[PDB]
Amino acid sequence: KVVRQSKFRHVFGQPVKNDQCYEDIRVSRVTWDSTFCAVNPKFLAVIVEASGGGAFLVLPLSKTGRIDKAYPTVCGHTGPVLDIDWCPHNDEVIASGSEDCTVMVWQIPENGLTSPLTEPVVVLEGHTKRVGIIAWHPTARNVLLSAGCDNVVLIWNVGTAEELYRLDSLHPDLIYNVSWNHNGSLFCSACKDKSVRIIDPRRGTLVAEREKAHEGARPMRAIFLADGKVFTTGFSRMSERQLALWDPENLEEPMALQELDSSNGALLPFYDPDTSVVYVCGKGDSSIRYFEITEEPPYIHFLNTFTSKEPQRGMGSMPKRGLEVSKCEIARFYKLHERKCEPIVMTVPRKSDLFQDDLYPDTAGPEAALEAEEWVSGRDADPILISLREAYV
Amino acid sequence: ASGGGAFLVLPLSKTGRIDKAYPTVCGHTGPVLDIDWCPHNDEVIASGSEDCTVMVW
Amino acid sequence: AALVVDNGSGMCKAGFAGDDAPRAVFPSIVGRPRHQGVMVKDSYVGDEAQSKRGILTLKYPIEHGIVTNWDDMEKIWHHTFYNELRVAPEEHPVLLTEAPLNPKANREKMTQIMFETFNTPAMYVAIQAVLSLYASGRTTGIVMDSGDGVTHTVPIYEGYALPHAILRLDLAGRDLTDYLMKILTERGYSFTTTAEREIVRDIKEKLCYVALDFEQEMATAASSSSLEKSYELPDGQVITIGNERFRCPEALFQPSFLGMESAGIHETTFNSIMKCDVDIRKDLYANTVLSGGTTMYPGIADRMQKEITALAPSTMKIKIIAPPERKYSVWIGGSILASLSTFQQMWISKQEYDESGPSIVHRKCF
Amino acid sequence: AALVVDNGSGMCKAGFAGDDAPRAVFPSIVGRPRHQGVMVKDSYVGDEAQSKRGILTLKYPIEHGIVTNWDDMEKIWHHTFYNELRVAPEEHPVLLTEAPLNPKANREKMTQIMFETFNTPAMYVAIQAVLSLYASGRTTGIVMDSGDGVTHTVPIYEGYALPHAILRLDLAGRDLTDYLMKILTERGYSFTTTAEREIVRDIKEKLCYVALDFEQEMATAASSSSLEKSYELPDGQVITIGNERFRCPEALFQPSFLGMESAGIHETTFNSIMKCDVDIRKDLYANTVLSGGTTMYPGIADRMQKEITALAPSTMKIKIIAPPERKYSVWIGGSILASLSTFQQMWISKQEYDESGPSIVHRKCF
Amino acid sequence: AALVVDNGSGMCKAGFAGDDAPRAVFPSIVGRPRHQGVMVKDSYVGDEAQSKRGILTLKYPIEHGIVTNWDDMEKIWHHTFYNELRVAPEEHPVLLTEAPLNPKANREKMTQIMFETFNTPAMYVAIQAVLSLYASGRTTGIVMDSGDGVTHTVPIYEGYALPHAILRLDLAGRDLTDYLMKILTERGYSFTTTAEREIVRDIKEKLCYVALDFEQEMATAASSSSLEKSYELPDGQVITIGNERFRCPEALFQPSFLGMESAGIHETTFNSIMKCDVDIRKDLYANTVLSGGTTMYPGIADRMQKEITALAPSTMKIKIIAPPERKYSVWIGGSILASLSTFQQMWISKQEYDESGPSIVHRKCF
Ligand SMILES: Nc1ncnc2c1ncn2[C@@H]1O[C@H](COP(=O)(O)OP(=O)(O)O)[C@@H](O)[C@H]1O
Ligand SMILES: Nc1ncnc2c1ncn2[C@@H]1O[C@H](COP(=O)(O)OP(=O)(O)O)[C@@H](O)[C@H]1O
Ligand SMILES: Nc1ncnc2c1ncn2[C@@H]1O[C@H](COP(=O)(O)OP(=O)(O)O)[C@@H](O)[C@H]1O
Ligand SMILES: [Mg+2]
Ligand SMILES: [Mg+2]
Ligand SMILES: [Mg+2]
Repeated sequence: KVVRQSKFRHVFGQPVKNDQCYEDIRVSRVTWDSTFCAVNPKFLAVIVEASGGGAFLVLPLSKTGRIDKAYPTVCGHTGPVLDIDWCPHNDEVIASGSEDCTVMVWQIPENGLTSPLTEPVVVLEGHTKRVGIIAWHPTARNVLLSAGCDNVVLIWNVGTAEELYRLDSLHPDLIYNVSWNHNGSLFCSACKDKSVRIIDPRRGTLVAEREKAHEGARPMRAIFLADGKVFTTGFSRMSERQLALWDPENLEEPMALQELDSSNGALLPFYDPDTSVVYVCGKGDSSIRYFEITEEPPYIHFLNTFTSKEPQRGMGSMPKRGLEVSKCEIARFYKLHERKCEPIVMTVPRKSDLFQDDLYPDTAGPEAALEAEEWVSGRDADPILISLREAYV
Repeated sequence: ASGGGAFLVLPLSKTGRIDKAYPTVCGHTGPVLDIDWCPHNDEVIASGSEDCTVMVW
Repeated sequence: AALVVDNGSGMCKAGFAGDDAPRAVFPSIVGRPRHQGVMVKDSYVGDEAQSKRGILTLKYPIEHGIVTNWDDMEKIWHHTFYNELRVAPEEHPVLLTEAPLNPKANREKMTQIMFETFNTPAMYVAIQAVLSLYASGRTTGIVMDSGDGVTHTVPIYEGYALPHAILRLDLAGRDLTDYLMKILTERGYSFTTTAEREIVRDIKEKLCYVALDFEQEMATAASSSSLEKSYELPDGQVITIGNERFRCPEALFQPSFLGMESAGIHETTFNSIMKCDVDIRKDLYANTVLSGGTTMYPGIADRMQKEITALAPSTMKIKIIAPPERKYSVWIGGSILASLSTFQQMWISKQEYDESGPSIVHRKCF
Repeated sequence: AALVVDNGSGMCKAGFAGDDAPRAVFPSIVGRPRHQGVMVKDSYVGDEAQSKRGILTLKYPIEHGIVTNWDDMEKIWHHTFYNELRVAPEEHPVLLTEAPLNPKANREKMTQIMFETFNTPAMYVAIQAVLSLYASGRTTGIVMDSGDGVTHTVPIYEGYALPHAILRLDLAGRDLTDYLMKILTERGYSFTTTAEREIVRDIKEKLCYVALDFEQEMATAASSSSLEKSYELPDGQVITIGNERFRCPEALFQPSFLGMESAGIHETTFNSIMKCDVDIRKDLYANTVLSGGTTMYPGIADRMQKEITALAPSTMKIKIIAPPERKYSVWIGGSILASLSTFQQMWISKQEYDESGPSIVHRKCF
Repeated sequence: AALVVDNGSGMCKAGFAGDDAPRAVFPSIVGRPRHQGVMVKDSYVGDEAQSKRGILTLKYPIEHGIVTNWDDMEKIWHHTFYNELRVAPEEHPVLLTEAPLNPKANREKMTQIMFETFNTPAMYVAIQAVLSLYASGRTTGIVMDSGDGVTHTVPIYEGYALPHAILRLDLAGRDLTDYLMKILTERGYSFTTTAEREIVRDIKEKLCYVALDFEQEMATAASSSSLEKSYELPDGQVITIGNERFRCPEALFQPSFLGMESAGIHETTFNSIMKCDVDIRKDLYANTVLSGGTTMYPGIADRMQKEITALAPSTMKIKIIAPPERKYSVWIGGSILASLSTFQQMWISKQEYDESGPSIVHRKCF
């Protein structure tokens, strides 16, 4: 009718109190545009500035307030750490890419770190240039993706330190990001030649490709959605930041194409498949805009914008298993400043204090669906769904 | 009520101007919607409120 | 088809979004019979109360911008939807207007009545001073809105409001009507009833004006009969008034005529500009927008220009913008806003309000 | 028998050196009649203006620590000597108090009036922050003196002042009174006159407090009636306030409530310590002294302790010293100083001033 | 077509190599809104922030020569290339400038952004003091560069720099602006917001000067009105200042006015020459070059000549070289360097940086 039917038109962001923040954290000073922050329902990982080599700060979620300057960090890389990603099936396992052209997988003790962690579980050596892209497989166990600056994508089995697949002749220029699809059979990628590519790793073929998805020369991002579409952020020829929805079955024209502003800094999309809400956080921006991706035109529907007065250097997002369901919380973002990590709570205003069934469907669980040996054979499975009603208090 | 919900119970003899700080029955966290005295007990009253609860006093 | 309803202390302007003028403009009054019926309806609203006011006691549900009786306030809204506009309120989104620094308790009752009593599908509440700036095609300027209940000065710069600089004056049209009734007794005419308030208000809207120099105008009225005007009462009796024509609007600039300690509308506007940052005062001096019915006196813009020029520095350019349709500027700005494509994201649905409450209305609105 | 006069923007505290409390405490106001006398004194000062304020226009000669009218400033001093203390000023040496970083032109007028108008035999001007440190028996510590006009943070170490680290906040008691009037209109209570400003100030001194956690207190006030208090107006009418009790003092920690760009009193104190040498900050953290009437809110010391602890390093011991008599710490410290035997060398005689001028007052004083 | 970007703490000077003046000179500020928009861009850079500063909170991304926020530092560079010069940075080699004794971590971030974020084909970072010596046509002399953030004294002899004799003074243009705001409150003018910082900086650049003899100037200002100047604020209000004109730049020679323990710019320059070898001090006394906007006060060269002459031996010839374009000496010396033929061997290609890293930038550069 007059108002478009939705549940998230009034989602508002709220930063936590100062005692619930993480101060005195020397956030990294790397120009590479990653999230710098990786958070699971257990620990908070922030890429920090190490005096020598590379390191990132792993600290429990309870460890709030000012952090000791001599707090033990995960300092194992000889070059600055570029990307970090928690394992979706193990809250104590995190992979890290650095400028020393290697990927290291770490095991964090349950109570955190008491002494600095220098030796990892496995050192994955296969890239010739710096590794700035890391993405765990959503369903297959111990399957990790890494994409370096040598324009090659590698699929690893962390359990055996083996290289499952090498995809070198598919990206002619610098790779921006790599995002798996829902079940984990395909992954999309944005490249410096303004091309968005959909690739099947187990067959080494190019499923689909759209050349010049965005006309500008500034970086792009491309992520897969739950329904099987591609949401992209980029710049137009007039240096205007854009959002675009793509149908992989028909990439002639984008389903939607909206312009946001004319600011710099890449737009990092944070997709929530349970709510079909994409949170767009620009590097150097002070605002967070969220959009709802539906089937009704114009498909991309602007919800609202959380505004602040401090520009964000990084941004982490808490998965569904760590959110406070009893308070109608649908997203929590750990905004990184230059010396502080400030959690921001996204909440759906509801008069009721009971459990909201429509807000919290079954989310992906911490239990893997397949394994590395079964996924190589060609098996495809959906992520195992759990319930969030048990988390209600 | 400034916050939550309340209803004023005053004896029938208590006529005239009522004190602004006169004690009220303010146990609800939301505004009170309906009140009803017990037909078998002139000192028991039930109240419904926007906090989705029914309190008997 | 969105509805734009502008409820003031004296008049209720209502119509449809996209039009140029309100289709329904009627007094916001409720009249009740004060005699006993002897020949074989207990309340009248708006113009039907104005035509039977000889046997009615007239009450304004809004006094000084404050709703004194919400039961009579619902009669105004029910009369607006069903009698004046003749629409079903559950089929049209309604854009409402609110005074500056409006209490949240007042906005919650307005939102609760629209969604629960009239069952409107969508709703939004806009600030009246912002809508008056939409009608003039500006994003910067200080709006001096003087209606029937209260006077406000709201500075806005580049689309940003300065709430700490918003000043209020408990002196508007209804206080000038009561002052005209008082000084009309000095001439021999006695108006006391509520039905005679509407007669004096009609004398004020037709014969009163603002003098450029008050003391010179008082001297001209004392040595000549050129300023005298006649007015015909409903019963055919004709009255004549002289200096009361410009003495009544003079209370806007000298509130001491009413025993008030506050400053005039010219100093209230100047003091509101001085509460703003020094770097935006120059644009506020050149964009002083007048709004409301109490700004419809002949010669009020030249007097406002002269008084602020005497207060402001000599290098500032004082420019009083008084559009000829500023009596409906709030509604016209609402009809402009409710028709924009960028505004359709501001509607608050009835389904959203039932599950979330008035918290989504305190956000989204200002 | 030396006199100790503590003139502030709001209250004037006077008495005799050696006593434990000021003998005369009256508002620093001058009231003038705003009506016409019809039955067969053109100004009132202090408590006599506070008892006739219904027919007076009340003005403060000091605004934001700046004397706006020296004619009314001399009325306060004449009312102090002859009406309150009932002494002859030409027989007692007077110890005056001055704000930190006081302009020399302001100190010269103060010294000139005391010697030429009142003909005092001796005189001395002391810094209010230093006197507040005498009252607590310390030579090291940062004094946060918040009165009625302005707020200052003055660090002192081993009897040495650090003037480069003195910070000022144009936000004190009078700005909280004006903000309380603004948020009381959101509840249906209209206070607009200068006589009603003294009523709102009395509501603030009796019912306002500082919340330890502001957002938690807002949620408690929104779901309960336990935080609501009643207040009887001079005419018997009773008003009831809820969250306005802790929202008004919250502007001290969030000046953005007043549209101000500055920082709260907790960050102003922290920034003043950070402007000092690193080797003295440890003693300033453990000796934070509160002074003035604006520091008399219940729970302001625990909130000040909680906020500075979040800003300071974890190894520093934050200790807020809030004596229960800190409303008169400036006067008490002056009565202590004017009685010391090592102070009689600091008096400036009237004979010395007539032959030398204010240059001997700029020296000797700080 | 090589670009020459001169990024300082207060101003950003950019242009093309070969020209005689920077084409783009804008403030290095980032402004963000501090009010809520009420009418249907989250940051402003440079002059677009200076024109809307009334509703913005202005921040300098560089403080004391230290980048306090690199996200806002990139907004300055993006505004330089795309809004001021309107060029594509991937098509022009860019010559950057760095402060003396610049930390390598600061140069690595500057190089990493120009190659990865803006994708410049070539790049080079030069020392600001060496460029200021190119603009005057000298290979020997000590340059006293005083900008908005910090003051440096860099001795250079026959093209060889002496890093062990480079002295630094944490006192430049921004500290003088904050000191002028403090001593203006002594005259009755309150400037507190960041938007009023830019107003006081404009008063400083137009009315301030350096007195040859400070005590004689303080005596002339105390017995005459010849040194008083008026200044019109953006809102048309005119303020008058007297001795604050030469007291504010006096902090350059007496840092104790700011509570600082360091020595003045004259003793800092003399101490930097005495740290050099005895055989080169003679040419340094005769080639003292001034650079920066803080050296643009009227009479600063004669005062600098008078003070160093008193410190240096009587047989040395003190010669202060202050070119009338010394506000842009760093950029001019960069436009001269990037135009020479012997400089094309100093460019660092983007391909060389991607395969080698910042190690080739630590070498080649000084
Ligand atoms: N031509 C006029 N001259 C003087 N006053 C007028 C004129 N027209 C209307 N008014 C006055 O304006 C007041 C209300 O105008 P309006 O702006 O509609 O106020 P509100 O918004 O409170 O309804 C009435 O009291 C009326 O007396
Ligand atoms: N108990 C109290 N609680 C809160 N505020 C108070 C209290 N007592 C006094 N004040 C406030 O303190 C202010 C003046 O205190 P004081 O330090 O005496 O001012 P000054 O130093 O200007 O004379 C007044 O504005 C008054 O509102
Ligand atoms: N004519 C002038 N007189 C005095 N000071 C000036 C003048 N012009 C500029 N300044 C000051 O110089 C400072 C910046 O000069 P500049 O060397 O260009 O800065 P930076 O090199 O650090 O960007 C500013 O703080 C400004 O106040
Ligand atoms: Mg109106
Ligand atoms: Mg005081
Ligand atoms: Mg410079």
